[PDB]
Amino acid sequence: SGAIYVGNYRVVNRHLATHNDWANLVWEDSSRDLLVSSTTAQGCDTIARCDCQTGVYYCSSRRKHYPVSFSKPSLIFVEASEYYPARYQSHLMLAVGHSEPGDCGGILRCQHGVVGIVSTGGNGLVGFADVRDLLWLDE
Ligand SMILES: NC(=O)[C@H]1CCC(=O)N([C@H]2CCCc3ccccc32)C1
Ligand SMILES: [Zn+2]
Repeated sequence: SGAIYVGNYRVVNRHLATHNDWANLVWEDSSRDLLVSSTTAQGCDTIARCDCQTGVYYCSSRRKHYPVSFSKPSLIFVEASEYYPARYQSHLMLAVGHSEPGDCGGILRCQHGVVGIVSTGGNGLVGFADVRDLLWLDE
């Protein structure tokens, strides 16, 4: 679990969005595993606007943060789960590190701010859904 709170927006993994997220829907993209909903209270998270390929993410299944080197956002094949059939997930970044299904939502940050959230994993890999291209989150 986990979310990004920026301005009047909440960013979550689409497969973990609640009834309240869907009732306050702003934008969603199944191919990216993202959903953004509106909030009443103001969020203070900062979104990175950069091309960093190193950062630190929070891993809830280890109660720890880990430093990572990650690939640029790209179209990556992801195996079927109870939430999606096997498909290409877009805007996904991979890195070597621990991740289990419950780790989805953990934030990846660089020195500029939030880069993305955990979305995939297994086999000693962790995949992050990028949010740096969503410029409208800042306005
Ligand atoms: N983006 C997706 O398609 C995810 C939907 C929910 C979900 O459980 N996953 C799984 C795939 C198998 C390994 C695994 C490890 C860590 C995190 C997530 C997963 C993928
Ligand atoms: Zn950065």
